[PDB]
Amino acid sequence: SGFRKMAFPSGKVEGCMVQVTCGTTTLNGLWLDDVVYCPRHVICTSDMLNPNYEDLLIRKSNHNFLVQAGNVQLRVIGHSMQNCVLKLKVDTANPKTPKYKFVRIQPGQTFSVLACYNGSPSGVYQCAMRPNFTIKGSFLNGSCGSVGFNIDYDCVSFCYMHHMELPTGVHAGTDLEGNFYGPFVDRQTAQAAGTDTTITVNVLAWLYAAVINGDRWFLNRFTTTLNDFNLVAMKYNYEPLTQDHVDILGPLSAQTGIAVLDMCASLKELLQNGMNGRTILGSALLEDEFTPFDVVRQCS
Amino acid sequence: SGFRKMAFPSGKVEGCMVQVTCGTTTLNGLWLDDVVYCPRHVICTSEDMLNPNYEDLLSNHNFLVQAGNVQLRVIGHSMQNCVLKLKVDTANPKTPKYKFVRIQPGQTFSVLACYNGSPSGVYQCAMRPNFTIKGSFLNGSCGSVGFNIDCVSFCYMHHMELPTGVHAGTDLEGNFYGPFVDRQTAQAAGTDTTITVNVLAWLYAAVINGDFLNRFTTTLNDFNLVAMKYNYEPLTQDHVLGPLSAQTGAVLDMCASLKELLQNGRTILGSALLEDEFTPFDVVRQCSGV
Ligand SMILES: O=c1[nH]cc(-c2cc(-c3cc(Cl)cc(OCc4cccc(F)c4)c3)c(=O)n(-c3cccnc3)c2)c(=O)[nH]1
Repeated sequence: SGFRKMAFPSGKVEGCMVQVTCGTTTLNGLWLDDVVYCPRHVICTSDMLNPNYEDLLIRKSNHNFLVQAGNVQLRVIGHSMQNCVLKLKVDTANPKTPKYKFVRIQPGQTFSVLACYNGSPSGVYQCAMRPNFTIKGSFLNGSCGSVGFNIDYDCVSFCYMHHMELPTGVHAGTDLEGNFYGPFVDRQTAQAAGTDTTITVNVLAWLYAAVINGDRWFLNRFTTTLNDFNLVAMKYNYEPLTQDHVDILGPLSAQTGIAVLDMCASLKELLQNGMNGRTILGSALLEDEFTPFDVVRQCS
Repeated sequence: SGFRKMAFPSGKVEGCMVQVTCGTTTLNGLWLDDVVYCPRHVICTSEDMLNPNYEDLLSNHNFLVQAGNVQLRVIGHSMQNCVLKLKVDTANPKTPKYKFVRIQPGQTFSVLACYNGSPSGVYQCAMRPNFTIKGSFLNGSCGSVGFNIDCVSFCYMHHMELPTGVHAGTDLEGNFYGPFVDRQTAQAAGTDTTITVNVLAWLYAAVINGDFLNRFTTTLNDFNLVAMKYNYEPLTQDHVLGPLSAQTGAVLDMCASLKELLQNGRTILGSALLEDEFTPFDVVRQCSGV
């Protein structure tokens, strides 16, 4: 029993976090082999409104960049820009380097965040990419260059680098290839984010997790087509559910014997009725930061 | 900005996890220097687990210790309270600076759940006032540890799941938290209560995050009255936590607000019910970047 928003063991990322300085500007970098990855606005100053990143990089030498892995000063022997990520060639290969990959993730995916300051981790926590491509993280100034990731066996899938906090208090960033998620740019101009919606297929996976752990108070005797569920779920700002979603919910239907569409009916009623004083897996709201894969890993 | 339930980095602790096998019983152990700590109920058979006599049940060779794909040679075994100690040939080189502490209820900590010696994930808990923790554990997770980092301060080692889905365990000296024993029998938690000082500290984390306050200051005596009705631990003068109101300016006003929230009853920092698993030291710790 039990159900908590658990992150992966951060150990394999902790061994990669270094500190990157360029003039007056200090933030975190990720050290994999002989390359350190960090946000490119490390070269900016307060260049915030309309930075010309190529112009600013041209005026840098290798030794403009202080790389610092704990007590050691790494030596920068090369650098280039790939989209919004900076890539620094150091002369020593990180021996703590894990087996890893870079992966772009679609909204709804979950990942762990290791929030660092100065190359020092401060905490870990679990996060979902919102449909509007943002993340409701816990980030202070100094946070940039922190990373999101999944562990799969002993291979680390890196999927997020943190670049900025938006005026609303939510956070934006890039894959490790330097391409932003969502329609954002690393510059201090007005850039609004699309409306946020509940991640429907995660709420459904959560309902199954509640049933796996012994609770069925929310079910009912109704079912629904997939279209009538979407017509209702949208009015609560719920993402559409697709046939794809319904398929990956397959294995959870099997373990419970409750058919996905039947469980959509349950969700339908919960949006209509509320909790009525009750809780589900400890919460009094419907919870959308767990994917079907997370539910399968933690519950069984 | 933002507030999440955050766990300490776990790498220092991942390096100390190992598997311990006795009979068909497998579970997790804690490898520090040349000692491996785990639960004494790893010597029991299921038939033994009904009414165990540990002293009598307790040779070396019958202890398979597995660090990764390395076998630790067991050269000595002994018991301290409800914990088993296994001396091994070789000290763990990844031994961090550490120490065994014992935490009070209302204190929070991190759990690195494990299976067959392999860290599966980490999360932030609180020691419930009824001395249980609401963690997330399957069979095979016995021996996972709770801890804080400051130096790793191990405070918890997981032993059993109670019938209600909650979990009970010991400190690393083998003393149980709460009124429980390590044998399969009839045991259930005492009625539980909400950690009042932590709800206030969480209401503070929201306020300094842009989130319900109340102009109608109450007094300490008047509040506990409200609190006892609603199953809240009484608020002491120690719980008065100065550094959080001095950083956002009112203490009995926050009590005034909580006192009102309980009666009337939207959401705060994205929870619909009042959260009591953040300590005031957590709140500063998170909103400070240490
Ligand atoms: O030496 C350092 N220097 C800079 C930072 C830094 C920089 C940013 C940042 C970066 C860019 Cl490219 C643009 C930016 O405008 C955001 C904005 C503001 C107003 C309207 C708007 F549309 C967008 C901020 C930033 O967000 N953060 C930050 C703060 C809190 C939480 N996480 C990230 C930190 C740092 O840590 N170290």
